[PDB]
Amino acid sequence: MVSTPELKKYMDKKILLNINGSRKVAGILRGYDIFLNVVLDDAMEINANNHQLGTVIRGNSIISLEALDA
Amino acid sequence: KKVNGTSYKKWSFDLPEMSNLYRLSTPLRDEVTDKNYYYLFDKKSFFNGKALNNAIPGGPKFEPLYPREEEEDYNEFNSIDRVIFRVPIRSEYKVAFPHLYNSRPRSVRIPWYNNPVSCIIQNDEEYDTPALFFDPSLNPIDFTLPEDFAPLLAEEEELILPNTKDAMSLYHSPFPFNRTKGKMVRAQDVALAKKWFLQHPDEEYPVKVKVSYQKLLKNYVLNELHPTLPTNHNKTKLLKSLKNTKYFQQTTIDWVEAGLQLCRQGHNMLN
Amino acid sequence: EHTIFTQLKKNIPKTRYNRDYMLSMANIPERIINVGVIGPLHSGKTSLMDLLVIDSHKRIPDMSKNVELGWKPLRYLDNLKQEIDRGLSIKLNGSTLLCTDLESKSRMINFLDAPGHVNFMDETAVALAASDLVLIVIDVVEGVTFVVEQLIKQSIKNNVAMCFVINKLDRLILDLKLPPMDAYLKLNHIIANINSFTKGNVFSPIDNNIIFASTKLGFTFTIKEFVSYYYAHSIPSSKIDDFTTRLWGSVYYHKGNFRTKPFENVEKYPTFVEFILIPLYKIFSYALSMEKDKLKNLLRSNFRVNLSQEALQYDPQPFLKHVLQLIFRQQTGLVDAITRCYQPFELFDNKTAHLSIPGKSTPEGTLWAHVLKTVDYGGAEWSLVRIYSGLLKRGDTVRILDTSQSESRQKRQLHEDDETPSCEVEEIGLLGGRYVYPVHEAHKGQIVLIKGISSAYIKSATLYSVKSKEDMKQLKFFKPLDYITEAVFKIVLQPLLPRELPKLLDALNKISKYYPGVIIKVEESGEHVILGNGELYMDCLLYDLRASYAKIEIKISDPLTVFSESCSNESFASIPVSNGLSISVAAEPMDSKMIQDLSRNTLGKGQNCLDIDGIMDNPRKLSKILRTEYGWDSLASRNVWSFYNGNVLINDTLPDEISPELLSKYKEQIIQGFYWAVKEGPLAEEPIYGVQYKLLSISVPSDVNIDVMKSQIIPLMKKACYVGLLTAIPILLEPIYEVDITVHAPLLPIVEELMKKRRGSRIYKTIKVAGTPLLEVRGQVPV
Amino acid sequence: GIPVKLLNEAQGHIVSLELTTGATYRGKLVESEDSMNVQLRDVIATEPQGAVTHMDQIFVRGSQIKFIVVPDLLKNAPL
Amino acid sequence: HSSRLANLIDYKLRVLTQDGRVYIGQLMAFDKHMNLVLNECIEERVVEKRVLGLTILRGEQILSTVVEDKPLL
RNA sequence: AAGCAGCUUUACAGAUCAAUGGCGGAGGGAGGUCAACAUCAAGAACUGUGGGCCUUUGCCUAUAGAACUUAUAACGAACAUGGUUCUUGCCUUUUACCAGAACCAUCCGGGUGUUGUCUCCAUAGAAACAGGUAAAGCUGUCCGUUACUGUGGGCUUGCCAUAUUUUUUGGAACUUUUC
Ligand SMILES: Nc1nc2c(ncn2[C@@H]2O[C@H](COP(=O)(O)OP(=O)(O)OP(=O)(O)O)[C@@H](O)[C@H]2O)c(=O)[nH]1
Ligand SMILES: [Ca+2]
Ligand SMILES: [Mg+2]
Repeated sequence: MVSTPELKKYMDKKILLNINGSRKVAGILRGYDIFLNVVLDDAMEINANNHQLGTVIRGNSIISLEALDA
Repeated sequence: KKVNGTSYKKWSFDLPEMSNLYRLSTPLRDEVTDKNYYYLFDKKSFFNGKALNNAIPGGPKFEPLYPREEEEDYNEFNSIDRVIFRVPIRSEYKVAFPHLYNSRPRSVRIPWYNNPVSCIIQNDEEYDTPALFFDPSLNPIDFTLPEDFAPLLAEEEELILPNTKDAMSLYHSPFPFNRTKGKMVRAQDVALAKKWFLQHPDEEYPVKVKVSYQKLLKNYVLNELHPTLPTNHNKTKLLKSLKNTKYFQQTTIDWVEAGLQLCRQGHNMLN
Repeated sequence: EHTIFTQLKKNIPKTRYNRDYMLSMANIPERIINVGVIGPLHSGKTSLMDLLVIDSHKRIPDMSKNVELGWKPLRYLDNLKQEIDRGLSIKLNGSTLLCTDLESKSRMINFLDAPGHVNFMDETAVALAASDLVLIVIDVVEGVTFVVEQLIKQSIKNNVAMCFVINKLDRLILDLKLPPMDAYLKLNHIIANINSFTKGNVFSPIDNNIIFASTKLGFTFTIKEFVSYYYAHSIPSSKIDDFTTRLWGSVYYHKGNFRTKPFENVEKYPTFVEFILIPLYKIFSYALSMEKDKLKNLLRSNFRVNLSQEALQYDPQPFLKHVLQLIFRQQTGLVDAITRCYQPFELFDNKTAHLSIPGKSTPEGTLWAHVLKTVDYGGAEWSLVRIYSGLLKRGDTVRILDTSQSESRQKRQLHEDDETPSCEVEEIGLLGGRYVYPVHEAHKGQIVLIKGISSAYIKSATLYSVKSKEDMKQLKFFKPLDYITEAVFKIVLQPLLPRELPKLLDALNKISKYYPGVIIKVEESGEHVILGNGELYMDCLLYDLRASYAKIEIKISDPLTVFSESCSNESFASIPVSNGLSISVAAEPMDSKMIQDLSRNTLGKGQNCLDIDGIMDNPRKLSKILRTEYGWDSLASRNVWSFYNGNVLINDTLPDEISPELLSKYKEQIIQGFYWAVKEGPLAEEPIYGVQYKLLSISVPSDVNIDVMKSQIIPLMKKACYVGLLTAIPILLEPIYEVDITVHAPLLPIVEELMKKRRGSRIYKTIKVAGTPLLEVRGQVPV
Repeated sequence: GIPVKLLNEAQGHIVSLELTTGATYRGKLVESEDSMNVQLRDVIATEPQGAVTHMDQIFVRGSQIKFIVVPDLLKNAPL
Repeated sequence: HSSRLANLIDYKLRVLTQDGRVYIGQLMAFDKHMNLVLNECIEERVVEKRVLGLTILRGEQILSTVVEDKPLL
């Protein structure tokens, strides 16, 4: 299943990340992988306190990724 | 395996035997096969010529299907001061496009339009030229796999066989030779010379031969135009009802003996 | 007497797949695909459609034992009696079939089969405006001809996907008798030829763009189909997608290794010949010549193909067809190329932008469908409609607007009861070739037949139904349809008995409906005028007029033409003509490049292009092109009032500088005169073509009422264009056909003798059709 | 196999699913895959406590997909 | 092998899952990953019941299978 | 496409020598210039079967079987005569004739099915019994190998072999409360 999915329409777009452990962070998806690992710029986690970081997310622990703006 | 039985109703042959019959039958079956040869010289164009009272060159002539043309309306429509003469509408056009180039066409059938231009290459002189060969008439124009992987027919080495040159030849020949199977006909049902007058004659033939070509077409067209169908009830057949009685018997004799008897027998009846 | 049609619904042939499951596919707009099959004459389009029709069903009642063996073709879509007798495809027809690709995903596909003869290009245009994808079918003997090139251009211009079928591969073996190497170089020559006309898009067999077929012998294959059949099992799973890219073009196999160049001591063949062509010829050579008991073992051990006892008694041509259809399973690989050959996200926006005005969205609550053609299907009249939005039910009341009425309605919306009439939908059906399958409702994206619409339009319609009023601002209407050729050939008619004229009029309307490329005119003297594409087109028209629609006799004419009127030089005298209006118009020839672009309807060149309908809206963008491209004066370029069918009207006058608001009230009254003039002419009441008009001086009387002044300007501007043209060395123009000739090579001088005997008839190009004993000759002949 | 192509023939319709996480979403399908990947629009997520939510676009995992639900009319599809 | 799974084809069985649910319904398909598809599904968490329809449960989620009833005709 | 196992039979040695289960069989096989009967041109076109409407014809819907003959249309890749009625030709009348049409016939031939008969070859076999039609193991009984094994043939087969991220070499283990 070497065919990676099509996140190319969302590349350089805002994201609403879903991850393991009830973790969420916002960032612009810069690149994708075969395994679903992503690269986020302007890293800002979702606590209520949002700390900016400015991020290479791991693939397997993530569950899904949403859009803030449609 | 070659015929069904002594009653001699069906036959079934093989490819070297069908080639040999096809080679022997060259002087009687030599004919032009491709369908574009018969352009404006097939049945329906003869039917359209008959129905329009127009004469294809080389084709037969008939009486007019609608003989009364004396009725005439004096109208301004087809007046020659309106008409642009630029191309003479020669009579081959009236047969090729019958509803366009005729005013008032009746009893006209729609012709077949075209066939693809045939590119069949075959030679007659040298039999030793291969089946696949360039004709003098043609335009000239990282990763490894496991070994023992081959083309799926790499086991047979050649693609030209000694009989495949004949097979191709047989493939393009007309009925009955493009088949290896069939039923049997009566000897008078085989029309051997009929394919000669269905073609164009020549230029070098004298006029006596070219008239005979058109007379044989004329009977051919009339047989196709007026079919008489057999009726399904009539299976009574004189010679079978006659062999039911006491009075007739069977034997087997020579043909020359049977015919010399009928001369003696018919001379008694008339006397 | 007219068609061969299954009238009885119980006699509709049973389908292998379930019908109701296929109808359940219609709700999902993505599962539906529309394919149109186009090509030149006798390329095999109808017999390509027959392989798809035969596999879907189980028993077809019209199929004879003669066509079932393979001696004669079923011609299932050649439904009409005239198509059976001419032996040609004259009318568009199709079928709706359930098609399953290589991964067993089923797709509902509506095929539309177009006629390939050149005089029926209007039938191609109905198929091009209905199809998401086109199959362009080529003949491997004849090659990429000039008719092929035009079909390439029209699909790019219609923003549809094109996928190629190279047909008649049997002629490359049995007829031309080319060795397996030369047929590779032949096929290479054609695929190299196709890419020369398709720009930025490459066509290659590995891409699944190009399908090899032979529809007489009954097979289609793609390389990706053929490897998944017979080569995928022997080598592992990770290699099969990498192995297939090495099949096409200059990469070699000897004992497990792939390299681009021949080995030292190995017979040197490419991968396509070695793995595909030479086994294909060993199918042909051994089905003809090899002993049946020896042949039966090879087909069992190499293909898992088992021969029954019945097939062993077959004659050689039905035996060759039977084995090839037993090796190549179904048309799955052709189905698989359609799916990957078309992504709707790229083209469905640009395709509807071409068939109407470009706009942002459809609200999709409303029904919005497109009537394409009125058809004489079965024993009744139907309408062939592609639906673009909404849902259509049997029993709806829908607004039907003819597409000649659409352009004025499109101009009104940019600035209450709808004038468009209403009609009931009486019956809905699906195309089945020789039958209609009744379905109660129709959904977005599927092409169906509707009874009850035909009376409301002549050629085309826009079919819409709304519940709001805000969508009446939103809605977009379809253009008139570009039929690719133009009706020049002219025949004048008159009924033989004068009392039969009421029956001729009812027939000439249906012929204006069922034949979308025909122009029926009525002259002033009572004679009727028919216009069409050629001899064959008239012959078919005149047959349905004599035998189908009116059972009357007609007096007709010799073949004629339509003429046009031009001028050789500018007007010298500049005479004013008075009806107290004083109109003075000059007339000039246009440039040889200027008229050149108005027939194509593209304006400018290269980098900035202007459509002919949008030519008035941007004045500043227009004069920028008119000055930069063609080098006109600036005084003309800002003052171009109108463009017409070949001609132009340009303002160079003094009182527009003086009193423009006086004359701007009159430009709609003037431009109705300029249109009513140029449609006729001064010479022979023939329409004018290629003349540059300048209005030099205008004088208008004082204190006269405007409503009577509307009536004066129209026949006087009509006269000033006449007086402007007659002072300009008027000339008569003549259409000229282009000629495409396939001929054998030693008969080339004889064809030159024919071109010399005609008048204005020169030849241009003589193209060696490579690997054949045939030439292609391109020339021009007047109509 | 029939378990993988049976989902690809359901595309366009709505299907329900089960997670190893335990929560289920429901929505009309946009794409499938050989991994048992998913792609829907307009999901209706529902946890075990029962909290309803909205999710616009969601791609799924093959291992995390527990048990899926297919359309009932797709039971007459041939294998 | 795979001879045992095909002989149960077109049969109603009870297949226990790793989570503990036992869905019941006739067997439509089987795959090399232990993927099975079923028709007429009824889950039993335990005194309870659930109505789903057609389901295709994965090979990871499965624990075992045990046939409840013979093949229907 | 080999070997191994499964599957089917097979020459078979068999468990049973019961009641069973399957495939064959109730008139062996191929043939005949043998015969009787049935059928062969029409909504692209066929009978039968089940349900419903109407109260069987009809109609609608479900379903099985469709041999032969037909699309540049037809049993015949062939091809003749006669009659009537028009319209013609030649012409002293009738016959015998000229040559076009429309409608009918006759004649020479053909296919498929069924039963019967004849010829040659084979044979023990249960090809035995009884119900009936326009036809048949059409139906009941019935038997031949015989349903669980071992040797022999063939495949419809196992998919053809992945402990290191989406399924089969484990992110499991264990504890505790609330009802
Ligand atoms: N040699 C050969 N001839 C073919 C093949 N396929 C079709 N033909 C012939 O080509 C001719 C064309 O028949 P159709 O199938 O109707 O082709 P078509 O292009 O749809 O016809 P038109 O629509 O009129 O252009 C027929 O005589 C066919 O027998 C083929 O694969 N090989
Ligand atoms: Ca195929
Ligand atoms: Mg066609």
